[PDB]
Amino acid sequence: STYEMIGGLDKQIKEIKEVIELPVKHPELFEALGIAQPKGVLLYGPPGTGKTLLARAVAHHTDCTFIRVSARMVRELFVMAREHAPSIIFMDEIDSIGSSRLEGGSGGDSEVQRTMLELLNQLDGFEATKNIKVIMATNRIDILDSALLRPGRIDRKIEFPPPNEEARLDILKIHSRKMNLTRGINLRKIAELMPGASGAEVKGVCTEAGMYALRERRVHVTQEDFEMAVAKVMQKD
Amino acid sequence: DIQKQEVREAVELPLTHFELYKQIGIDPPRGVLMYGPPGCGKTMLAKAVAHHTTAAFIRVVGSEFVQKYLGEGPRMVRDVFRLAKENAPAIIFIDEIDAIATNVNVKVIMATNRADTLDPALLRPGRLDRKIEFPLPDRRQKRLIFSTITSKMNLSEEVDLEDYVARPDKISGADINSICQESGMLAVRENRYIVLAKDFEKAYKTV
Amino acid sequence: CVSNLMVCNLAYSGKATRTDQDSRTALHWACSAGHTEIVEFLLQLGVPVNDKDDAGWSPLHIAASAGRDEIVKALLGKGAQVNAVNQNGCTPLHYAASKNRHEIAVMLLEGGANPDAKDHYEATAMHRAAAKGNLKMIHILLYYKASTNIQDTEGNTPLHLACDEERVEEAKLLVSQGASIYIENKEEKTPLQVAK
Repeated sequence: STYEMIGGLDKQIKEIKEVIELPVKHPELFEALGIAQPKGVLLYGPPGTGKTLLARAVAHHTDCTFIRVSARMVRELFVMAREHAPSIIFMDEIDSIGSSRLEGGSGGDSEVQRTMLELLNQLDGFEATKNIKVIMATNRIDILDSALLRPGRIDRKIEFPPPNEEARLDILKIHSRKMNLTRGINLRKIAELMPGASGAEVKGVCTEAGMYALRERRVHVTQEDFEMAVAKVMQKD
Repeated sequence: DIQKQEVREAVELPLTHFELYKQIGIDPPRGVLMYGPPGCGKTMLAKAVAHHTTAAFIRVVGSEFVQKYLGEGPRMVRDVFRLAKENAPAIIFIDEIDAIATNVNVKVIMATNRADTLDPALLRPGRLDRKIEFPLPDRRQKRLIFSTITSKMNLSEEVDLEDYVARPDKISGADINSICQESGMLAVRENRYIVLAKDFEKAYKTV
Repeated sequence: CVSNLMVCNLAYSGKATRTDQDSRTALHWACSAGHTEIVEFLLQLGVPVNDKDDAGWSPLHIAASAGRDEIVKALLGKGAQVNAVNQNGCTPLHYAASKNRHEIAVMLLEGGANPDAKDHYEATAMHRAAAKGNLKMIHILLYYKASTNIQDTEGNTPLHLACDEERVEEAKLLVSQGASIYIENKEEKTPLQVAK
């Protein structure tokens, strides 16, 4: 996925070119500038769109692999990250409504925090396999609790502010031009009325509403299909 | 009311419509995952779908991987995939892969009872986009699962279904349909043309 | 010919004291099919009305379960046991209120039957009427001083089985009629938790 699958995040890519893309074109500056090892980058805030397409778009423009963690069962991934010199690690399946009590996010995310603590302590140990990066952003401050388990290190702090629907309308057109879509779709209530704990549920209403566009013989996507899919995901959420 | 709907769509909605999945906007999935430890299943739906729609049905046996050390699985089911997509439109059922787990025109239904040893490499989305949870048949599924078997067998007005919907809900057991097949094996005794409660209770206490 | 005896297949098809392999006389089948002239002929000769078979199926269980009002009136006229014990200990009133037969319920209850008669399952017919959603049968059972908190073999009350069927009218009605929402079962679940 290239930059054509994202829109409205010029500040995040402009700021991420030096956090990530700086040692790509000219790695030689890592001895004259004395910059610290770029131990990944984290984000915080409800991810509307761009949670995975950021590591996949920057990893795509880096021409590197995209490995996913998903005995200890984490050493072999570092062995593959050793044979393959570049690697980008990102996690999913956690961007749900469960990331609101901080108990399952703090424990289940704390295990991955220990995993990246021993892996980044192997990067701090030796640099045989450079350009290893991790990105953590689930929904909210819980990532700042991951920063509570990883304080004052080289990790970078980047916030995702949606000014007004500019990360939902144009990206709904980009993520929706595959199938048919209506022009005057009102995303104000049906897109602002699901903030906070669940940001991926917008795309969940997109795909799960497309299921009702298939079974309901609807050629295009309407407003009552998203309105019904919001309730259908809110019975389980 | 969503299991037979998802199996309906992703299994038996494109009747001979090979191009439908080739020109629908939303990418059609191929794998449908079923679960639920209490409800056994894995036979009533394979035979039910295997008898409702007029098509080919070639199921696979779970244990043929000893020779290849859990590697023969994907080769066998992949051969069934290629012969099913090259042959007439068929449906393929996958059963008991927990031991080995340690624009498409194929139909992949998957039912099991263990999700702990499943490697997340297969459960990755794209292929297994739907994970249906099938619990033990409740009172509604017992009225339907008993009506669908007594509709062809013998019955009388004396035989009430309120104790046959109340008691099987109390005894949380598996393969109740096969227990009704045993009730038919005791109803073919020819001693009575119409089956009575003595054969149902006798089959409930003996087998 | 569901039976072996000629008088049982013919008494069933509309035509005595002797038994068969099923230990059931011709009165069970004659009351089953609902032939008034044949049950009045066999009972006119003087056949016993409470011939219990090997299981215990009395002719009133099958006559009341079959929904034959005239046969129930004939067996009540002859003085049949309104609380006989069958194989599963159920009484003929459980089959009267089971098949949603209001006539047999008012007739069997008019004679002085027992609604709270504990069967072998330790349950009443309110688990059945509430199992299929028969509010009128439950209400006419309440007209005859019937309990609404009979603990089943699992410990569930009729309100638990009424809420399990998603009968909101029967749920809130039985709540507004005297059913206790505090009686706990073996599952330790309240009647409000079972409903959705």
